[PDB]
Amino acid sequence: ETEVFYELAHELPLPHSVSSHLDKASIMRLAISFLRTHKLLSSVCSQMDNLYLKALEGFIAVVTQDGDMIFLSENISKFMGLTQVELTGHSIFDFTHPCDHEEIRENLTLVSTERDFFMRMKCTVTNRGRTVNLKSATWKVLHCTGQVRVYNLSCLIIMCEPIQHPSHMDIPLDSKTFLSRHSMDMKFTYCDDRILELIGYHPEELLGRSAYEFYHALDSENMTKSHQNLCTKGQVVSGQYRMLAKHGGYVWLETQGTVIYNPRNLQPQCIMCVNYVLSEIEKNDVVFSMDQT
Amino acid sequence: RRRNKMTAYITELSDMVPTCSALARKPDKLTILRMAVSHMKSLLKHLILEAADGFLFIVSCETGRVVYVSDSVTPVLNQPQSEWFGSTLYDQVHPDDVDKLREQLSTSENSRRSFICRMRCGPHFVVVHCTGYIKFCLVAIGRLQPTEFISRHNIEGIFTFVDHRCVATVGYQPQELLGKNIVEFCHPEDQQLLRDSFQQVVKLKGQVLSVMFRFRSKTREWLWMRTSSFTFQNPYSDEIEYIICTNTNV
Ligand SMILES: O=S1(=O)N=C(Nc2ccccc2N2CCCC2)c2c(Cl)cccc21
Repeated sequence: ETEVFYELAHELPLPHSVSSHLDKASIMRLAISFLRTHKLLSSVCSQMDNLYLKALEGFIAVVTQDGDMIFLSENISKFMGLTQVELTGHSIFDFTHPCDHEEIRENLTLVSTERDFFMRMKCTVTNRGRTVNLKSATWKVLHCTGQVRVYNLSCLIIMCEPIQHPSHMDIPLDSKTFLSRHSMDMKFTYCDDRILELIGYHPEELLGRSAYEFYHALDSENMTKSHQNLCTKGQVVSGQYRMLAKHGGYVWLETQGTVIYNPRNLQPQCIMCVNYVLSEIEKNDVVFSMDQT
Repeated sequence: RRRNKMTAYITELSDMVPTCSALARKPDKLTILRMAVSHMKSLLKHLILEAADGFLFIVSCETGRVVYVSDSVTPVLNQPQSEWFGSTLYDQVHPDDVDKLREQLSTSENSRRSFICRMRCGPHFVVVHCTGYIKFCLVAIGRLQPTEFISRHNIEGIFTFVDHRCVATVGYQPQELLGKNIVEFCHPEDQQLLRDSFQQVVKLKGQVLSVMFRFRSKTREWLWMRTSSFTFQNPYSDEIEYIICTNTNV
């Protein structure tokens, strides 16, 4: 009875502090999820766990075709407040924003197997490192990049990385990165000084300008989606895009955009963007826009 | 229901344990649980590689030499472990990324690390997202991820953007087209047709129109050109940002 149910908890890949404390149904759920994850690992594969799990800025999620999160990495707690035992075996739709359930579904199916999306998940931890009850759960945006794999069913194996809020940030900021503030139409309202030392624009001559005029046309589609995502979920990470340099040429960039809300009236105030300069000025002899003259 | 979900959990545990599923009579709850304890007491590097094509590596903070590199560096970069072992990160990275590398490998001020750099694979470089911490050493995982020319115009028709392929399609430098209106390079007969197309693309916001006119080249010959254009709208304010044209010869 209790003693044999207490035995499976010890034998689950969990510490004895958190395993010896769950109910019988949770033990069954975790055991079944672990066995399904092992059955899939036997398919994908034909100590150092601390290094791999600690050096990750996200968590690994193996979700079945029906939405069952049969595997969730431990560090998920560090990023979500909701820990491994409370979420493993449950449906992804029961802990994700309903306005993203259709996209989550159309990413769970199926012949390209690579998947890259943004999804909003329940988060019950604050920036002070203190975990909060599920009733006070915010929506945290997660960039999920992974693959769909058929085995014996289909599974989505993704890495979900949170997008760091520019205010509460704790990562050496490369000198090859600069900050910028925008309105909701992505027009410059503020820029950092380093843009002069990286791209060549003075922060004054960019204010009031539409950022849609300062990047290469070949990226135009790939930016709109970002904006839309940044406007639909409040956070996005763009792809590699070419921003037209000041005196000719362009510079490669990757930008993490975050919608900032006014703390007193809870209205969207502006959009803060951390831009990572990925190269020096390429094709500096070639001019593209009218501002390069 | 509690009994229905618990029974479904038990029968699913029956189906997963092989030595239990091979049985004819489904054993009682006490037996299957003991048979499951015995199955588990008898018995994620690839999960990271499957998810984001990442590989782990430990580099020294002072010299930059690697003190460990996982075998996953071969699937992600087509490079042997012998190519990475005994070498520094500064050799496996684009020359224009060493300054950025130092500012991430410097333990003077710091701890977490996150940066992007181009690593050599196979003179081809691929973009790698490196996330890790300090332990000095850096424990981090690096993961992976001319018949026409495109121009952009204001509503009036002023070149505000021109790609380099124009120098082959019409023979003009990008600076020659920029600042001037597209109808200035149009044959006077077809000029009214070009303004009519620009009148519709704005009126048919989002829709794609197509006009075919004679474009004056730098050699001063009238090259017949189909310009398919459409208005670009801001995803938030729906403001017309510009008019994107793809001017194709003949
Ligand atoms: O002029 S830009 O090259 N275009 C930018 N971004 C941009 C433009 C249009 C649509 C969406 C975006 N983004 C929102 C978040 C991801 C990128 C940009 C930025 Cl955000 C900062 C500096 C310079 C430039």
